[PDB]
Amino acid sequence: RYSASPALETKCAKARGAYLRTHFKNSREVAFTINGMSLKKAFIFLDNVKEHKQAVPFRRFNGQARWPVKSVKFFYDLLKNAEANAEAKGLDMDKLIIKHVQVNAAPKQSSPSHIEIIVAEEEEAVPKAN
Amino acid sequence: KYYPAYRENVPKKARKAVRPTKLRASLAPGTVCILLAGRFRGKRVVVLSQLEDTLVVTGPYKVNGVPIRRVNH
Amino acid sequence: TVREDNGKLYLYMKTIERAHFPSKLWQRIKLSKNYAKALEQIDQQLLYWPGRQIHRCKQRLTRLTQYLLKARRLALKHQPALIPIKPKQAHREASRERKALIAAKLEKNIEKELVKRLKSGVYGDQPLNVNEEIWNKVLA
Amino acid sequence: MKLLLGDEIGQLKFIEIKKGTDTSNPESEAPVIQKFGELDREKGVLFMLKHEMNVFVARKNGTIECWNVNQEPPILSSLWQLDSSLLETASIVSMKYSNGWLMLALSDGNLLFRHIESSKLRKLQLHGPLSAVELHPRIPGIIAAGGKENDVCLYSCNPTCKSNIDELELWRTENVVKVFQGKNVKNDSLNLRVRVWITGIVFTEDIILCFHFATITHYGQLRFYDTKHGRRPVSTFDVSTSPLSHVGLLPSIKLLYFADKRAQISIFDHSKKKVIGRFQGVKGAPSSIHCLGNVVAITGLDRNVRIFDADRKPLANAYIKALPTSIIVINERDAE
Amino acid sequence: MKFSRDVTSSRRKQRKAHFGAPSSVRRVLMSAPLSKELREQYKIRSLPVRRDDQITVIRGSNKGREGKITSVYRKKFLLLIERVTREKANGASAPVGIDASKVVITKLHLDKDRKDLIVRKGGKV
Amino acid sequence: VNIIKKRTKPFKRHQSDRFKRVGESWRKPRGIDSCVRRRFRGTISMPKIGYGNNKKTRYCMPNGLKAFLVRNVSDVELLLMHNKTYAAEIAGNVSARKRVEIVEKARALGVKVTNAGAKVRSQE
Amino acid sequence: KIKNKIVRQQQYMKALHQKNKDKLERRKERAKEEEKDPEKKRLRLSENIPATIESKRVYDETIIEDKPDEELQAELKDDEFSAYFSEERKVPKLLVTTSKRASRKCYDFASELLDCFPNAEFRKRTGDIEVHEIAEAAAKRGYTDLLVLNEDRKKTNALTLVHLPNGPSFYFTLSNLQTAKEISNHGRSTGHIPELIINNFSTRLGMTVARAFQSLFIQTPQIQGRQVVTIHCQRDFLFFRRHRYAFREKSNMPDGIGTGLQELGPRFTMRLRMVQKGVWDRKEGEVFFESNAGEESDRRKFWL
RNA sequence: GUACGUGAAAUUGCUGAAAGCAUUGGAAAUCAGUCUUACCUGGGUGAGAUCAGUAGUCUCUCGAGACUAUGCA
RNA sequence: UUUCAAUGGCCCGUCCACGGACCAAGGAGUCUAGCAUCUAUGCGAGUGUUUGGGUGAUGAAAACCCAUCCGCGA
RNA sequence: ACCAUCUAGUAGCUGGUUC
RNA sequence: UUGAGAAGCUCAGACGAGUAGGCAGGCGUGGAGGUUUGUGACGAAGCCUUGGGCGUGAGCCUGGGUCGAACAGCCUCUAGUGCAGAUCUUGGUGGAAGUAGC
RNA sequence: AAACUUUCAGCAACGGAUCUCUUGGCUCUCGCAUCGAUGAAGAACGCAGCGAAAUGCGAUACGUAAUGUGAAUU
Repeated sequence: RYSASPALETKCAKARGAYLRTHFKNSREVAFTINGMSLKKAFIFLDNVKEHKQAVPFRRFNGQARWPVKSVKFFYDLLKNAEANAEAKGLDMDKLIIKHVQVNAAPKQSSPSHIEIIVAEEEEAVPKAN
Repeated sequence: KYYPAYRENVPKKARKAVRPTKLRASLAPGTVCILLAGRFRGKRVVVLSQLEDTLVVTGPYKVNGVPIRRVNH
Repeated sequence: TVREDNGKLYLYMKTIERAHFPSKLWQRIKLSKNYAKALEQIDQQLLYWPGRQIHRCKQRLTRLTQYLLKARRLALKHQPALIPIKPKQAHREASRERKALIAAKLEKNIEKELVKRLKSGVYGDQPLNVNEEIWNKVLA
Repeated sequence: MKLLLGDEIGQLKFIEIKKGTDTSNPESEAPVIQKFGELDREKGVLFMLKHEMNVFVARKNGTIECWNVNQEPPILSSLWQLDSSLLETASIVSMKYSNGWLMLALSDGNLLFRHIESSKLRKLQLHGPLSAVELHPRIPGIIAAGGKENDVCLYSCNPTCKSNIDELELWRTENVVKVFQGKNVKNDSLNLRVRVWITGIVFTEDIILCFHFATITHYGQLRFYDTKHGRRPVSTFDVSTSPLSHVGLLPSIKLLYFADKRAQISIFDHSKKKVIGRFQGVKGAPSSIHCLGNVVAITGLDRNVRIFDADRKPLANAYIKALPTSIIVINERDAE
Repeated sequence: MKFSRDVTSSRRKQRKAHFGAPSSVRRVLMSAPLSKELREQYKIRSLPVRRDDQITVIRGSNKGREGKITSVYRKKFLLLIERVTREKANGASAPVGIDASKVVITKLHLDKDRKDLIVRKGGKV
Repeated sequence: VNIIKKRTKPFKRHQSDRFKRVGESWRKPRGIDSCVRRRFRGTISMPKIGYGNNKKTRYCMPNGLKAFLVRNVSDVELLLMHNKTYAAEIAGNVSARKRVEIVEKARALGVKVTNAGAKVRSQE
Repeated sequence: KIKNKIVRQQQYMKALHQKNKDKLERRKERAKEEEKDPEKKRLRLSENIPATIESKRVYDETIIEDKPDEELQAELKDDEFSAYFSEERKVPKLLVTTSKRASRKCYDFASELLDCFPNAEFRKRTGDIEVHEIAEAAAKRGYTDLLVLNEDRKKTNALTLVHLPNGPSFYFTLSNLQTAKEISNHGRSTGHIPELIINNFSTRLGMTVARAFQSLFIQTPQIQGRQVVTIHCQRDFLFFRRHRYAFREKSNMPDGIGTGLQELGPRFTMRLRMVQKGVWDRKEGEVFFESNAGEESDRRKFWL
């Protein structure tokens, strides 16, 4: 099961990767950075980090900013998968917001990580008829 | 259903007889007493009679609007 | 002893002289539905017995009578059925629901039906809910 | 198996279903159905007597009809009417045939008898609320009536039995006298008087004068009687918790069946004093059960017709769209 | 109660002997009752199953089914019956096996050896 | 008599909070330098016999009755003469078939059941 | 079959890797020959439709065709619910009641049900009155449908409704009962009459239930309030939702117009356990439909 | 769902809320259980049974239980 | 339950030092022969069948029975 | 030098010894 | 007056630190015999739980969640029976640390 | 305020405890007596099934003959 359900099924898409050969600590900081963004902005941010434009800040494992290429490569593909899952699910692509991106450790085989991403549509409030 | 079904620990005969209540000296009938508790707190009320435990008191209804009521001494 | 059988109370007596015959060990008498007569029957059948043994039989008759009384009064009253909970059916039902809710697509179903309702114009000529700008695309 | 059935909308469907028909299976062929009759809910079918080949059909407004089924589709051979004054408060509760006489018992106790040929109509008054009334198959002129808070009584029109009595003198108001009256059983363990609400009556002397009948009550109790032995039931069985709907006989196995309002139809073995098997695969309360030979037709609130044999082997099954109210078996043998 | 110290009541030995039984022993372990009519006309209670025997499934999800035993899967102690199969996800009809004791033989495939077995086992063809 | 409890808190083991390997069941402190065994100030208490409750109201639930674990219908019929003194409790391993039969019987007997709403639903 | 755990895990790993390789090779060569020749691309896409439970639903003849049927409409024009669907247009009057001695949790949900229905009353169940006695009492008091919310152990688990005076009575078991507080991005309802939408009630038994739910709501919704109550039947699970809708632009939508939903609550699910013909008597009710649990194990077999 | 029965703790991530060992209470969150329907007394109406200025059957040891009739004072 | 407040509160075992990163599982007065006391049991100027023999048809390594000795006591 | 038994080699001693 | 589990019930008075050491009564685990007309696929055992209860305590009972095949009370028998530590044995996992470093 | 730090709860990991099982071990008893120059024990090499880090077999290579069951093997 996915850890969090921050939306409804008709208005969300998920993509995940298990036992990914990367580093758990670097992935956690990248995941913390892109959490809460929009799919269009996150794609721009990950490409910027790749082409030495912006650096991923380190908050818990600072020992500051850096440009982890392996971590962003995994998150770029996972978000592309989640975007594609939104196409097949008939979702709109303008309100797509990364609602819950989480990174968990994997069986030591190194420090592999499990990554899950859930992208939802921007919740809106309709005007009250009064 | 009348023959007891249980141990029926009958209470030992208590020796607490009921005697008339000795009220205060200053609670004579006809005196004006200030009500301290209840909906009519702070009202000044004329005492009519001294009941077994309370005082049957009432404010003249055309004066303060306190009907005939009991109040603890 | 006093014990119930088919809504009727009986007094069971055993004596030492029938100790080795389990079939004939206990004799039985039927106590009246009249409480006072039933108490009189226990005194009459148990006379010159120890007093605490007569005390205990009459206590059981009282407690059995009240048991019969509440048994009848619960029968008259309407009680809800106490229907058991089955773990496997409940688990299966929770699983199907979760999948049926996903497969229902409630938000899409509401929206597609609601829009096609607007296209058919089930509401007024210009429905109050839809604003002017959106309704322009309805005709177009 | 040729059968026909009536709905609550008053329509009559003649079904030419053959063995093995089962609508729930796509590969099975649907039964051949032709429909006729009124399409008004106010004229719904209630009872479906079988006067040998001829069939008598009741209606909610009392518009009794008579259809001969030798012709396909059956035509309205005869039509009879009942006075509207008898339907203001009462309701038709049974209809049985006995030696050229048609019975139209009302709920309040009115007993309407119409002769087939002479068209003579006689009214009989009885006791209070009626819920089940039956007519002796062998002995002419015997009526068994019962209803809520009304024990079973046997109104024997003739004092003796003989073998035959002329039809005109039967059913006279001044000649009927009750020769038996059921006595309520003793109170239960809780000393609660056992309530009486008769719902079905059957005469079981052929499978067991000398009246030997069995009744079923609203409290799920199947009571057998033997007037020689005594007024109280000879035996009583709590065969169900739900009110028992109706009771009958199975000629093939020489046994008895009953149904209750929770879609339970079972056959009762008086020989062993127990219920021996059940008619599986029935949903919804069975509206009416008809038996003829080695077949039994059950129709119910599942809007289906279930055809079993006397051995509770499901032979055929079909869907009939509208809500039924009665069934009747015409041809026991297969279509071919 | 067994009285013979030649036979074992050890569960470990009974379970080992059952599952490590050879294919000739498994031939007897897969035995099915005959129907009432065959039981009352061949005077034999039960026979080892065979290919091409007409059986009726008596217990399980496939209760009431009939068919001929296409094959006997002696390794898994399972029977395979005509048309008693299960549809896979792709549309294939993968057969489902049933225990030989959970069916009943309603028509025997009578070879000459069965008839000799019948007469030997107190039977009358 | 009212059901008076001298103490309501559990007698936690010393340093059961410091360590997950150390359980919270009481163990007397066997140490010879133990400050808490020495009953200093603020040190957590130790089970003494003085906390023992009144012999008249020992084993009594707050409603004055005593729990009597029951496994079937025959058990609740033993409490016929002690319904003001005992309360039936259905065991955790009794099924929902029997639980209904236990509860219905005990209702006529005038016996309180501490867990009569378990494993069941209401239909009314 | 390999009773050595490690070897059978290595044997599966080799089997899995080869299975993945040759399925990829088959997929790759098919992709190359489909992009080269579209005449087989949509040719495959038109037959290789993924299967789903609804498409593989077991056949039942009780499913009514979309075309009108005279016989069904003959039976539906003079039945119990006819006074709601005829020219009389009798305004429904609901009575809401809980089981005996309910808690605040029952009322915190009964209030939400009261919000869902204008002109619907709520009499707290008191004393020794019974559902067959409230029905008679509410029948003479002008009510036309009585809902009884059954709770035990501080949870509302069931809901029986009876159509007054003798109309069919339905028994539901509620599940996943969520209040407006428990719903994220909720709203506050207004006094406007909601608009009911019902989906996927194909079977004839479905229409009996659908008419029963339709008869609860006023036949003229106040569209200006744009409140919609949804009753959806999926795999026999009936979902009850209430929403506020506002039309706006939607590029993904077919006509470019789509609505935004804001949930109002309450949110719950039902399962139809019993249908009785008449006033609900649990012991002596004439069973129209009983839900057999052992027959519902077929995930492809539905009665609603 | 083969990294496959159950799946504990240490441990890690995310979300939510709060804050920056014992005693006693506050606030917040939660929870336990909680009763009305019965007792007595009077009458009316019917019911029956352990009642009959009543007849039989079976099992035990005159009468003790179980019954089947018939009556309802 | 969490938290706050007022009050108290110096890390545990071991013999200053020595052990302690955490958690789970495993982990230490045991069996046997001899002796002595005490208690219970059976019998008692006796006492102890089980080396062995008889016997045991439901399990037969049991239970039951006992010839000739022999021990300890007198 | 290594390897396998003897070996549970030699204890006034060290550390530990469970509701 | 019913209050004999005479091993029961009942009256009274005094007393209460505790290492070594002595005495007594209890709680728990694996297996044995007997017993509970014992529990169990309408869910055994286990595990989780800011749910409740009992006992001074060792501990026991229970609601809910999870689970899926066996289990327990009582009377005796028996023992490879109870852990916080032995720089204990085995396995697992941390902070050090994304540090030293390549 | 927020991050950060801590605590609690929920979910997701991690780990493989517990519980249940068990074609295994361990222990006791009983019955019997049979390797090799007529080439043993062991070792190597082949054969076909295959998963072989297993097994069977020997150029007649999962064995051939004869016997038995009687119709597979997967």
